Amino acid sequence: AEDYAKERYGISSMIQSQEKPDRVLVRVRDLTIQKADEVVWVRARVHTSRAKGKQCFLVLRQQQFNVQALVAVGDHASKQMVKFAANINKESIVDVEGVVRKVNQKIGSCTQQDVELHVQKIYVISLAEPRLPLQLDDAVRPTVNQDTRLDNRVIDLRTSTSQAVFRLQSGICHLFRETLINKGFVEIQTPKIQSPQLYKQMCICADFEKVFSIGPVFLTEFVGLDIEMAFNYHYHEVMEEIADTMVQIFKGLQERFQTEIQTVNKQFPCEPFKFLEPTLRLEYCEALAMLREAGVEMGDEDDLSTPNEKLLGHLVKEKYDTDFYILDKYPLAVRPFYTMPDPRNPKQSNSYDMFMRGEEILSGAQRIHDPQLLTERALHHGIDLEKIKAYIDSFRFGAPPHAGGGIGLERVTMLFLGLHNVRQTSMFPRD
Amino acid sequence: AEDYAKERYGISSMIQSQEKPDRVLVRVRDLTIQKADEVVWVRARVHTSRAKGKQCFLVLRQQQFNVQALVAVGDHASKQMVKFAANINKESIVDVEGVVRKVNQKIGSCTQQDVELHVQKIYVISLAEPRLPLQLDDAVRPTVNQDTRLDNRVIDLRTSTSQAVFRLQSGICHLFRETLINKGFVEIQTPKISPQLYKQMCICADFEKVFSIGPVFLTEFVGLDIEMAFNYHYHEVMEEIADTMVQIFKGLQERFQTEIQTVNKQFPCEPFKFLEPTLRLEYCEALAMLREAGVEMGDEDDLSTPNEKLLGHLVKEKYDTDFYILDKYPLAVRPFYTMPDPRNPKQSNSYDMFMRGEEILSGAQRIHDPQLLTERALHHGIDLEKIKAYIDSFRFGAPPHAGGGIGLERVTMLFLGLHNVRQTSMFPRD
Repeated sequence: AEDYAKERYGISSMIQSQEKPDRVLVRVRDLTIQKADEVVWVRARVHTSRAKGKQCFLVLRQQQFNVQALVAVGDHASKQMVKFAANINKESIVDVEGVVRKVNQKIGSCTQQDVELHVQKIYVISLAEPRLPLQLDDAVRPTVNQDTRLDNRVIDLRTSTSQAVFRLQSGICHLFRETLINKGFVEIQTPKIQSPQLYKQMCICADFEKVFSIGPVFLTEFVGLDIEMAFNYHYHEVMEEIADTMVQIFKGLQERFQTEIQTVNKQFPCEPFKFLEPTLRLEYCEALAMLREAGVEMGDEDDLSTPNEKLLGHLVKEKYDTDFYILDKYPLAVRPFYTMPDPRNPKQSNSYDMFMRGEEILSGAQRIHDPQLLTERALHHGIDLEKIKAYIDSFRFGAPPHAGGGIGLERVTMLFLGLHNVRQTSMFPRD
Repeated sequence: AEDYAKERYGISSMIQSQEKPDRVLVRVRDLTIQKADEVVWVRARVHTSRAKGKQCFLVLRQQQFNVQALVAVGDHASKQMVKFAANINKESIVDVEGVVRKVNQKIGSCTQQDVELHVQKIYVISLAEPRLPLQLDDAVRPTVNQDTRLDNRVIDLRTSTSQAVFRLQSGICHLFRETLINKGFVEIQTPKISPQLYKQMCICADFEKVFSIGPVFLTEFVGLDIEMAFNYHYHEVMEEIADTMVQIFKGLQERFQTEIQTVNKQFPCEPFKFLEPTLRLEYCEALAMLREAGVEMGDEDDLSTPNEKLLGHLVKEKYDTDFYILDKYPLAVRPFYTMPDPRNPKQSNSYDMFMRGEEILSGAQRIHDPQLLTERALHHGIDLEKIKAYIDSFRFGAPPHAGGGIGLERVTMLFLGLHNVRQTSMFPRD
């Protein structure tokens, strides 16, 4: 009845844009010592809460960042307000007005360690229902299984790890596009109703020259970042561009996303990703030699098995101190019909895979731009020419020599951070 | 022994990466007066050619740009070489070596008008078959039907108009992402087995500012989508969306002028107009405007297409803009997730945006409250059972949020004043 702090708290009216307050909401991550003794408004989630005596301690979380808030009986809060605060369901969103105060000793369990928020006002703007299916702290500790997490995506995506993973994942897309655009590339929009490659090659035959696409690829669905490029005389022109683009991504991530890399590292310990400048390139023959030295028995025209890729990747990592490299000149026999044969060594092909942490992320080649040869290769592979006639015909009115290849975003995210399986890098996994 | 030019021209071996020549191939766009009297190597398409006497003129095309080249009996080329050049099938790709020469009359049929290429060497690196299904000059004149042009896509995409259209379209995507990212957005990848559900999940998962680009749906177009938590009023988002479009329009007009002109030539279009900041009109104001024009409309009626088109014309005449916002549509014509106006309950916190009198975006503040969402869903006669998981995502705290999306082809088409969306779709299927 009496309570003096009544106007300073509670659950507020649903936000329906009835007003535009004159008010600045500061980000948790900007609660530093620079703001000491300033009054601020903060919107955050109630991560957790504890109360004793005349005090309520809260952890206020904004994504990756979190801060301590204290509600204490005095000039601002009544004991009624303290109690209200202590009872706010976890994951509720609150608007808090408080003074930023320096603390004598660092608040070790928060990202904002040098200050705390002394609450003068606190309103629940969105009340969470009491039954949390998942606890955020559980979800991030190095227990919560694949199942509940995948069942409760909205909750799991809130964790500092999840935020880090997908913010970085968006960083990969951004970096890929920007690098490609600055190299003169044009983004294209492939339909899905005839796999991304057919269209990219069409665009090359249509004078596009440098193209990329980013989109669903398919009963599994994933996200492919695809490159196709006309070149002057040698496919190494394209191979090198692709490798350099990967390198710009790794550079950019380590320069701009260090905070998220360190966040994921806290849950899933991983050595920083290593790469050379320029990229290491090895020929198939050298790989065969290395594997044989390790006592692996392999034919000169065999494909690399997964276990052998992993070993070679370990060998390369030991020998060259790199997690990223290109393997070039695969046997023509293991590659797809549209693959250009090697002109010096006719057993081999103008084709390449690239690997991260000993796992294949890209499989490209110089394509065959000549109708006759393409047809000849297709015949050798037993392909019915009738069902690929439209594809072959697209090269008959002049086509430039070209090459390309693509990556899977989730895959590249998983390997860069050294995660357990792609599911850990798919926002909406199935299943 | 008659042909002195034998080594200078011919059909070259198939490019199979058998060599890395020390050779720089210069872009046709770079052939200018600045390069006069330089020897250069150029790779290009034989767009057209003509021959008489001791001379062969070719138009060498490298995408949007083209240059005139001259093979002529002299120190380098023989009669034989001239004859060979004269017989290269159109659309073949050639590697040409030649000197850049200042010409005194503008070569007004080319983009490179100040210079021509005096050929010293010419090789076909890719020989085109003889009978083209489609002539490129026909497909760009204010002639070729939509029909042969969809059958022979690879050829059609080659026209200076297709090049300009799709280069600019890629530029739209770029500017859309870039602006949003600078405003702090995160790109998300939504599955296709619509993005709205998923965008709202991310907002409920504390991502705050998400966008997605990808296929939308029995037709498929490309969607550029935004969703954004805000502080107190959905105008915070509406403004961010409108401003993103402003950044797109500006960047196109700054950086894609030659491609805008290329399309203008084939399909005349007044330059696209917009205000800074974006014009916003409320529903009531639009009704008043339409009534003055003699249209009869109920207060809670949805804007018909003919009525949008008229309204667009009216705002163009009065405010001099091709882009505007209409705010506060009636609640009854909007989707169940649309938040009602807290002040006028017949209206809603919803908006459409228009380019040249046609709708490109339809957004609202969404309902981030489980109870109200459910009510509203009931009102719309939706089975709560089949949207259960959607509602359930708002049960654990959600911020107030708004969003809206555009169609890429549609926005390209309306910016350029084009006739239909097929013109702006790279791979159409009827």
